[PDB]
Amino acid sequence: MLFGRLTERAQRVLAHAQEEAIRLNHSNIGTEHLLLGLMKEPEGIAAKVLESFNITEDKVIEEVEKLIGHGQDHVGTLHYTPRAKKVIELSMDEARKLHHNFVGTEHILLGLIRENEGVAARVFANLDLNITKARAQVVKALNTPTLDSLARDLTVIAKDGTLDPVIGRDKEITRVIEVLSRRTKNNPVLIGEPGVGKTAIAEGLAQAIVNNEVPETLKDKRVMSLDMGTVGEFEERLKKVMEEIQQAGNVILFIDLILKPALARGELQCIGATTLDEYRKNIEKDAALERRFQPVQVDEPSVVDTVAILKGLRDRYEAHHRINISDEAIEAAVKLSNRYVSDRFLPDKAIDLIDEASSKVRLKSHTTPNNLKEIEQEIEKVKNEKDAAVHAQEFENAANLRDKQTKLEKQYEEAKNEWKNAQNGMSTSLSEEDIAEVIAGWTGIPLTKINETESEKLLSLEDTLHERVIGQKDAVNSISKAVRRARAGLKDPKRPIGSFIFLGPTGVGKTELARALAESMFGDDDAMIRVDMSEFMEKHAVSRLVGAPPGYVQLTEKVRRKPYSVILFDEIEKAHPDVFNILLQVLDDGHLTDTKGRTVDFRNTIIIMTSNVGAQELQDDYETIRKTMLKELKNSFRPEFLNRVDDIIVFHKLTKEELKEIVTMMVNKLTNRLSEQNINIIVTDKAKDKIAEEGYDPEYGARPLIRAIQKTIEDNLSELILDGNQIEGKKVTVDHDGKEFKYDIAEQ
Amino acid sequence: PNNLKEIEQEIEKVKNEKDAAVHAQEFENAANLRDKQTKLEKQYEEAKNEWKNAQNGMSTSLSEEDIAE
Amino acid sequence: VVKALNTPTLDSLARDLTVIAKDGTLDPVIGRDKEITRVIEVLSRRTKNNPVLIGEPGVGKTAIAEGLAQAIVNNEVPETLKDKRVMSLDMGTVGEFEERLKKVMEEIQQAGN
Amino acid sequence: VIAGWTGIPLTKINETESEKLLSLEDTLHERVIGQKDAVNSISKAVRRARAGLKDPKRPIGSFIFLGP
Ligand SMILES: Nc1ncnc2c1ncn2[C@@H]1O[C@H](COP(=O)(O)OP(=O)(O)OP(=O)(O)O)[C@@H](O)[C@H]1O
Ligand SMILES: Nc1ncnc2c1ncn2[C@@H]1O[C@H](COP(=O)(O)OP(=O)(O)OP(=O)(O)O)[C@@H](O)[C@H]1O
Ligand SMILES: Nc1ncnc2c1ncn2[C@@H]1O[C@H](COP(=O)(O)OP(=O)(O)O)[C@@H](O)[C@H]1O
Ligand SMILES: Nc1ncnc2c1ncn2[C@@H]1O[C@H](COP(=O)(O)OP(=O)(O)O)[C@@H](O)[C@H]1O
Repeated sequence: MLFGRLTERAQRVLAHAQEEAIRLNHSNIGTEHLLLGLMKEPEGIAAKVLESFNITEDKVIEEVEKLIGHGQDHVGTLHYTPRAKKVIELSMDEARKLHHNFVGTEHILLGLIRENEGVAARVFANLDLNITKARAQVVKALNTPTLDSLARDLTVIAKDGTLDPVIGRDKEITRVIEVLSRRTKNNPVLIGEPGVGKTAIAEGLAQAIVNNEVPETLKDKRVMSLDMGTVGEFEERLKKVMEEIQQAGNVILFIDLILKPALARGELQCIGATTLDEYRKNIEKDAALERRFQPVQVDEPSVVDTVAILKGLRDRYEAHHRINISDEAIEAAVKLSNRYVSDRFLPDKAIDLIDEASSKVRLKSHTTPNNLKEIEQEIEKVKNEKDAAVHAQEFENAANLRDKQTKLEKQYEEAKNEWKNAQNGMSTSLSEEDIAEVIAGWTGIPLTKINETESEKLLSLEDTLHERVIGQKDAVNSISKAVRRARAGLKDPKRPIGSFIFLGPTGVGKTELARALAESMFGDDDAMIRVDMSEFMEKHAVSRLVGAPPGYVQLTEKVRRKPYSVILFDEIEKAHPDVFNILLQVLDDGHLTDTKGRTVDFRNTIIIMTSNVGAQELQDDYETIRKTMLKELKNSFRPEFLNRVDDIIVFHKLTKEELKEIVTMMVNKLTNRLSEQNINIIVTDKAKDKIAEEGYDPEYGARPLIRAIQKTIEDNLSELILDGNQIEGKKVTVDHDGKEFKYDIAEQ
Repeated sequence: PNNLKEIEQEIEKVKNEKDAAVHAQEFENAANLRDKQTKLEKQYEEAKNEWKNAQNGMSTSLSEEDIAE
Repeated sequence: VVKALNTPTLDSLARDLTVIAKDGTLDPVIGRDKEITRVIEVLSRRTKNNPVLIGEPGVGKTAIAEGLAQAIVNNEVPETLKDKRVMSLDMGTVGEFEERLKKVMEEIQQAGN
Repeated sequence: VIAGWTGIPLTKINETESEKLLSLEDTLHERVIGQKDAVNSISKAVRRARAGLKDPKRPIGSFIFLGP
C-alpha cells in the first residue's frame, strides 16, 4: 500500500526530491533531497508547522548546503539511499498512530526528525526542534461472537497490513480458490512436511480479500482459524460455532487433525493442514471424509522463486538496518543457505542469514575510529577534576577547568560532526564475503572453501585426489572425468551425480579414495554415510534402510539431514536380492519414499558400491582389464543393473616403489599433527625400504604399514617427547644402519 | 477484464484525498473532490452494469481442450 | 576531613542492573568477550531479536546480562543500545498474578528503553 | 587444599606427569604378574595419545581383551 496511501501533495514532494538530484549531480537520493523538496510545496499541513516555528525556506537551504558536499555522478539509476527509506517506513507508522488512513506532507516532516542520523535530521536538531516539540504542533494545528472469541481472526490482522506481504505463493492461492469453488470435495487440505510453510498459506488468501482480488463467489468472507491449544468439557463449546457458521454463510474455518455430520452435508468449509504422515492414517481410512477432502501438494519454493521473494522483501530490511544490499549478495545468500543449511527448508533460512549479515556489517561499521574515545575520556576526567575542586574550596583552578571543559565539548561536537559527515558520505554495500563469514560459523566449514567459485575445484580434482591417494592414475582419472560430466549438465538432472563399482584387492585404498573424494567435493571428511551390507542378509532387513513399516516400531533418515554426502557400501555382493530393487530406483528415478510418505532427494549424492568379487582373478592396458572384469561381474549380478552404472573402477596391485610413497605420506601427515610443538621429522630412504618389507603382504595391502609405523616410529618418538621437551623445537632424523633403527637428534 | 481495476483505484485515491483534505481544514479543494468522487462512482456503476450485461449475454461451453489441459 | 571539607510499576518486581553496575560494587565481568557482542548483534536484528541463553545450569547464564549492562557505563555499546536500562524479572514471585504483568508490559512499551 | 575434597593422597597430586607414564610398565607389573606383551602393548599405546600423536577428538585408547 505505497501508492494507495500517498496523497497528491506527497507525490509532488517526491518528484521534487528526485529532480533535485539531477541538479545537484548526485547519483543517490539521500535524506537531504526530501527536506529540499518539502520546502518547495507550501500547501500542505507541514508548511504551517514550520511557519509557526520561525523557519523560512532560504535558511534551510543554506544550513543543509554546508553539511553536504559536491561531486560527480552517473546517468540514471537514481535509487533511494537506505536512510531515505526509513522515513517512508516511519511515515506509515506515524499515520497509523494518529488514527489516520493517509500519508501526506504532514508525516514526512515527522519521519525526517526521527532518523537522528541523516543530513535532514541535523537541520531540525540545530533549530532546537525535537520529536516531542513537533509532535504536539501538528496535533494542535490539525456477527458470530462465539467464533470471533474462541478462535483467532485472520482478516483483521491483514486489514491493518502490519505483516510482510505474501509474495511468491501465487500458485497455491489459485489452487485454493479453485478447490473452494468446486461443488464436491470443496474442502482443500494442505499436505506438506512441517517446515515448508502451511499456516502462512491462509494468510495469503486472506490478504487478497482486502485487495479485492477474489471473485464474487469468495467476496466478503472472514477467515477464521481454530487452534488446537484450546482443547469432554470442551465439546459443549464447539456445538454452537457450527450453528453460527451455518446461519452466517461467510465464515471459513481453518484447522490443523465429532464433525462427520458437519462435513457430510457441506455445512462447514474447513481447510485442513495435516501432514502427509497423518493424512493416510486419520483421513484416508475413513470413508466419510475421503469424499469431502482434496489434498493439495505444498512444498518449498524453488531457488528462482526465493530470489524474487528476497528482492521483494529487500526494502524492508534496508530500513531497519540502514545497510545497502546489492543484487549480487541476494543471489549468493540463497545459494549458500540452500547448500549448507538443510534443517529448516526454504524460505525461512534465506532471510535470517542476510539479516545477520546486515546486522554484523552495521555493527562493525558504526563504531568510533579511535577519535571520540580520547575526547570523551578527557571530558570525563576534567568533569571529575572540577567536581573534586568544588568540594575542596579551590576556586582558582575551577575557572580554568570550566574553560577547558567547554573547549573539550566544542572539540567533541566538531569531531562528531566531521566523523558522521564522512559516514553519511559513503555507502556500506553488502557482498558475498560478509555472508560467507556468517555462514562459516554455523557449520565450521573453513572460509577458504566457501569462497570457492566452483570452477577451479573440479579442474584441479585430479591433483587434489593424488595428495591423499598416491598411484592408480587410471582410477583417479576415470572418476574425475565422470564426475564433471554430470555437474556440467551433460547427464540427466534427475539421476544422481555418479555411480561407481570398486573392484580389486581388499585394503588397496577404496575407502581412502572415497574419503578423499568426499573431502575434495563437499569440503568435509565426515560427510560420508557408510552403509554396511553385511547386516542386510534376510528379507526382514530391507525395511531398515528404507523405513520401519507402521505397526512394528536408516539410510533415508541420514541422507535427509546431509543431502550432500557420499554413500559408501561395503560387500555389495553379499546382500538380499530385494536390496538391489531399492538401489536401482535411486539410480533410475533419483528419489525415494519412506513409509511416512516423505520424499528424500539423491541428486546431490555420489553412490559408491564396493564389491570383493574378481579379486581372485587379478592376483592370478586398463581397458582390457576392465573388459575382462566386466564379464565376471554380471555372472552374480543383475544383467540390467550394470547398465545403469556410470563407470566401473578397477584398482591395481601395489608395487614395491608405490609403498615408499605411502610411508612418506604417512610421515608427512604425522608431521602436520605436531605443528603446535614445531617438530620436524625426516625419514631417510633406507628406513622407508626397511619398514616396507616388515609388513609386506599382498592380501592386506597397505594395512600392515600402519602397525609397523606405530610400533617403530611413534614408540620411540613418544618416549623422547615425554622426557621433558627433549626434542622441542628440534630436528629428528630417522636412519636405518642395518641392524636397528638409529635416531639422530639434531638442531633446527 | 482490466476495466474496473483502474476505476476502483481512482475512486480509492479520490476518497483518500478527500479524507486528507478534510483534516487539513481546506474545504475549497474538497468541493471538487466530492463531485469527482460522485462522477467516478456513477461511471463505475455504469461500467460494471455494461460489463455484466455482456457476460450474461454470452455462454461458456466446455470443450475437449479444457479436459485435456 | 568532614568538618574541614522512571516506570515505578515495572521496577517493583524487577531489579535494575545498571544501577548496581554504576557503583562497581560487584566484580567486573571479564572473560565474556564473545557473548556481549553476540547479544548486541542479535538485539540489532529486525527478526528474531530476542536472544535466548542456552546452557546447562553451572556454566554461567544469569551473570551474562551483567556484562551487557557494564558496557553501558563504559560507553562501549553503540548509539542504538545507548542509555537503556536492563531489568531482570524474578521468577520466585509467582488469576491474581495475571493482573500484574499487564500493567508492566504497558509501561515497557511506552518507555521504549 | 584440593586433597581434602576427594581423598587423593598428597603423594599422588604432586606429580610432574612426565615420569609416571614412563615408569608405567614397572607399576603395572607390581599388581599383575606375567603376560609381559599385554602390559608393554598398552603402556606403549597409552603414552602416544598423551604426547599428541593421536587425534585430540578421539579418546585416549581402545583395546580388545581376548583369551581365557
Ligand atoms: N593410495 C594410497 N596412498 C597412501 N595410503 C593409502 C593409499 N590407499 C590406502 N592407503 C592407506 O590405507 C590405510 C587403510 O585404509 P582403510 O582402513 O580405510 O582401508 P582400505 O585400504 O581403503 O581398504 P578396505 O576397502 O578393505 O576398507 C589408510 O590409513 C591409508 O593411509
Ligand atoms: N596376572 C595376575 N597377577 C596377579 N593377580 C592376578 C593375575 N591374574 C589374575 N589375578 C587375580 O586373580 C583373582 C581372581 O580373578 P581373575 O583376575 O582370575 O578373574 P577375572 O579376570 O576378574 O575374571 P572374568 O573374566 O570372569 O571377569 C583376582 O582377584 C586377581 O587379583
Ligand atoms: N510467500 C512467502 N514468502 C516468504 N516467506 C514465507 C512465505 N510464506 C511463508 N513464509 C515463511 O514461513 C514461515 C512460517 O512457516 P510455517 O507456516 O510455520 O510452516 P509450517 O506451517 O510448516 O510450520 C514464516 O516465518 C515466513 O517467513
Ligand atoms: N566473565 C566472567 N568471568 C569470571 N567469572 C564469571 C564470568 N561470568 C560469570 N562468572 C561466574 O559465574 C557465577 C554466576 O553463575 P550463574 O550465572 O549463576 O550460573 P547459572 O546461571 O548457570 O546458575 C559467578 O559467581 C561468577 O563468578
